[PDB]
Amino acid sequence: TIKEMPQPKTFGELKNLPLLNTDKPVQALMKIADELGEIFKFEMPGRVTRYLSSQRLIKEACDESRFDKNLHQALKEIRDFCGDGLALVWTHEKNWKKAHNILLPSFSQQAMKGYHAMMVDIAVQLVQKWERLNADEHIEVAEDMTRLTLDTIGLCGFNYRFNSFYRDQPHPFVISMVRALDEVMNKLQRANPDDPAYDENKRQFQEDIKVFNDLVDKIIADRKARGEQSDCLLTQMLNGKDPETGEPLDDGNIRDQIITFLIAGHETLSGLLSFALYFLVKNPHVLQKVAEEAARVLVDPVPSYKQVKQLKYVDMVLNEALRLWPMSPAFSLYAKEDTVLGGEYPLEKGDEVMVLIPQLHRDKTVWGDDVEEFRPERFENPSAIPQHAFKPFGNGQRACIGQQFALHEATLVLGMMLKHFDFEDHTNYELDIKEHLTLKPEGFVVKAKSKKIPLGGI
Amino acid sequence: TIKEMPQPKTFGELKNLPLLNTDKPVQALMKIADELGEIFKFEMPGRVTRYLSSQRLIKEACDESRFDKNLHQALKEIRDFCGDGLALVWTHEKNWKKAHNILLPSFSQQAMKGYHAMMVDIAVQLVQKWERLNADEHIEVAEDMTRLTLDTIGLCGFNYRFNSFYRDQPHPFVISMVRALDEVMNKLQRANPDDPAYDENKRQFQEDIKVFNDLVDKIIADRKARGEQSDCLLTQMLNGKDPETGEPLDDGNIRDQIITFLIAGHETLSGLLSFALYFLVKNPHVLQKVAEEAARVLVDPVPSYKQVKQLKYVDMVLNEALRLWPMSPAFSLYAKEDTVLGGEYPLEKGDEVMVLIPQLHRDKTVWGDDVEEFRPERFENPSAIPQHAFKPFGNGQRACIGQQFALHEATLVLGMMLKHFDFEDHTNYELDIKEHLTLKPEGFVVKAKSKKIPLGGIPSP
Ligand code: HEM
Ligand code: HEM
Repeated sequence: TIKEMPQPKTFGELKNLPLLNTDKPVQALMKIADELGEIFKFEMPGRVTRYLSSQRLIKEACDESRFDKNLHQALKEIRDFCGDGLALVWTHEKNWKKAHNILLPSFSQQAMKGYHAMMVDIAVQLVQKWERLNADEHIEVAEDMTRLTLDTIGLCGFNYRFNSFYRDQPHPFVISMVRALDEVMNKLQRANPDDPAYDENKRQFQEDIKVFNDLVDKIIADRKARGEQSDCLLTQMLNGKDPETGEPLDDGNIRDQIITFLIAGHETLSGLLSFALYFLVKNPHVLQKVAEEAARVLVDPVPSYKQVKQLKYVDMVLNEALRLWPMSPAFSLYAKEDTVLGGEYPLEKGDEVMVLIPQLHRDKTVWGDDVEEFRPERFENPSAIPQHAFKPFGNGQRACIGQQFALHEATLVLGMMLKHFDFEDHTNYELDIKEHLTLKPEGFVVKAKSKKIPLGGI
Repeated sequence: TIKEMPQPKTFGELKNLPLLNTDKPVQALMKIADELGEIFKFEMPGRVTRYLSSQRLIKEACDESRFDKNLHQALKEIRDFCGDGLALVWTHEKNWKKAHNILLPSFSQQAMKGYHAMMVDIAVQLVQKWERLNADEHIEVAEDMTRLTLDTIGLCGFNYRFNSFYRDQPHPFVISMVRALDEVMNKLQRANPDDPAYDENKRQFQEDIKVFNDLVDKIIADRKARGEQSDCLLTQMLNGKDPETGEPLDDGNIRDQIITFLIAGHETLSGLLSFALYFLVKNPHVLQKVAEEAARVLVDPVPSYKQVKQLKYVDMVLNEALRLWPMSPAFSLYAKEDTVLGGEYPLEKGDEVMVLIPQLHRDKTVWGDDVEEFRPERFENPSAIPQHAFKPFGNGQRACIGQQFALHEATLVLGMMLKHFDFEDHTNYELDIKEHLTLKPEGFVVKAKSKKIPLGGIPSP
């Protein structure tokens, strides 16, 4: 038969694998999408998927009656150290429904008002650290952003202080996480994954796993020393039952959820803050306008929940940064039944289809011709944006459970940053997106001149 | 009645050296003083000195008309990396008078009121660090005190942020300083100092010196980026003239003073704070009384200058810690002319005599029979203390120029510590005084339970 979809160059038994022989496979796939079109087939030894890049097809892919969430190989390999976490379970397994019903109350607006204080604590830590630098000292943006987001997720969801700011080096948990992610990404490119030559790598992987487990233990132990304090994730994990089955999460599942949320609740958020600061220093008029909104809204020494909710331009800037470079850049789906996507591409039952979020966010037929320009004003009227054209947090019931958490924290931190400092791109930094499955700017450095605004104690 | 001076066992060409083959030489000399008496002679290859331990002889040694400050071998070896600092120059030389007249205004009571804000800044940093610990986490006392004192001396005297709290490891300057000081202390005890086996050590020494110089440069550079701000010691060093000779300090002398003050204004102070906290956790009733006085006086979120000056019991505790274990434990003097010490020991022109401060502070004929007891109340009436019986900061013109600085900083920090926390000796720590020329407790760890008292803000301009 005649195929209906384009497909890039195959290399024999290696299929399309040699096309991802880079450190930036997501950007390589973005280039392939630029070449072939909205949808194209991609074959690797043992698996076949179809990459979607246009709103026309993705709005049908998000129809939960026709497609459901699939665990692409990256997630299946993350399961080795995250277990059956909330993000690594099929939508139809008991683990997902149980954990979802148990953990969803932890992200209500009341829990947001609760986490606000600790978020402000870590934000104050970051601002003070930047204030206490000497002259002619720069800021390693990604590093301090990871410090802040890790401390925040820890303190807010587990009442545990990582104290990343009291370390001149990255936290060991962060380093082990990055090593594990790099190992997963490399394992995805191995023709013969059971080759003995990879044994060394595998061994190192286990060491990283050890680190993770150790941290979990301490967190659990620390709880037993303090007790139930905030209505955090840990309280609901330990003392929480399913309103349907009446069962609480077992101990192994609790450990899995702990590692999963620790990893998820800080890496992508770090990427978001770094990208936002990059675009702000690269568009001076937007920088000035957001600084004006920050100085206008944030009037108290410490910002309040309502003040963060009134930072509309900060939210628009964050959403535009999410648009241009979604930190979690893709998600996979499978067809529940045979269907015809877009009325032009037939799909069988169980076929794999992956959404290339940056190319969806660059669909000119929906966004315009200025897709590559950082213009947050395009989020002025939220209803003017067509359906399913902006999907940085997933879709449907399997969407990011901490979307409100992440947006609130990032808004607060960026507001305080632009209130208390004025930033300078002292190097003319050329963007370089490093990939550990997720995207993050590497080498981004700026200088900050304090606006000398007092930061009191509350 | 001319007596013959005692002397411990001699070992041939090594003289009394084999008695000091320890890492705690000051404590060994204290034991020798307990055995032999008020005065005893001590010979090392190439040098001879006489150790004094009684108020009767030390009050004559502090007679500036008969004796002047001598640079003992420890200071001559410190000069290798501190240069001709204020503490390392003879009293009669032009360098000391010039540098003294230039730098003395930096320690007036007005300059203290100025430094108070930055002191409170670093103190808030320390308290915040301790509040943010998890349960079942102990406190490395000496490490955090060194953090605080280094950050404070930097911020106050050079407007430079070391940010010792943003490092889980000791600052590299502190590590190089401790290694150089241990090298001086060990070099003073080496039978064969030119033996090839020690060559490596010497090499390491030089590397440390590099570090020092590098830091100095940064400080200078940082000033040129900011300008004359807090009118610190650096302002007086660079833009300061002698009210007598009209000369400003040259550049090499400025670097020497920078390194000298950076080391002096924090090492001994770290030791003082560590010792005081030790004595407080080992005498719970004194701890409670000082905590109560702290809660009475410090009522604002951040303490003020007057509030620090109203903490008399904290000052008495600091002074008792200074008495029992003076962080700088000795100083040397030489006889201007031939004289008769105590009416019993003849001294020639230029003979060396060193004051053993801990034994002076343990002279029962002046302090009582409880010299070994931690009783700060003995500093209630300051006029009740006899003359020349308490010399933790030196004597005469060559006394500690930053004594007010050290006492104010230590009082403020200890007051805030005892206001915001309750301490627990969770290990029943057995005292161990580590010596790198200075004295400081090593291995001291405690736990802190917060009283959950709020802390205020600071502008940080
Ligand atoms: C800018 C920041 C973030 C971005 C772009 C992002 C993106 C995403 C995406 C695309 C998914 C869906 C993956 C899929 O369907 O295969 C997802 C799910 C998820 N996110 Fe995030 N996320 C962010 C921050 C966070 C934070 C702060 C948390 C904190 C708890 C979090 C926790 C989760 C979890 C647990 C899931 C899986 C939930 C489920 O499937 O039931 N994420 N996120
Ligand atoms: C508990 C803390 C301290 C103790 C026990 C202490 C002890 C001493 C002693 C015993 C001397 C006399 C040395 C001798 O006569 O050979 C001295 C001198 C000196 N100290 Fe301190 N000190 C302390 C803190 C400080 C501080 C905070 C500074 C800040 C600058 C400082 C700087 C100096 C200087 C420059 C001299 C030499 C002054 C001169 O000779 O004109 N010290 N100190």
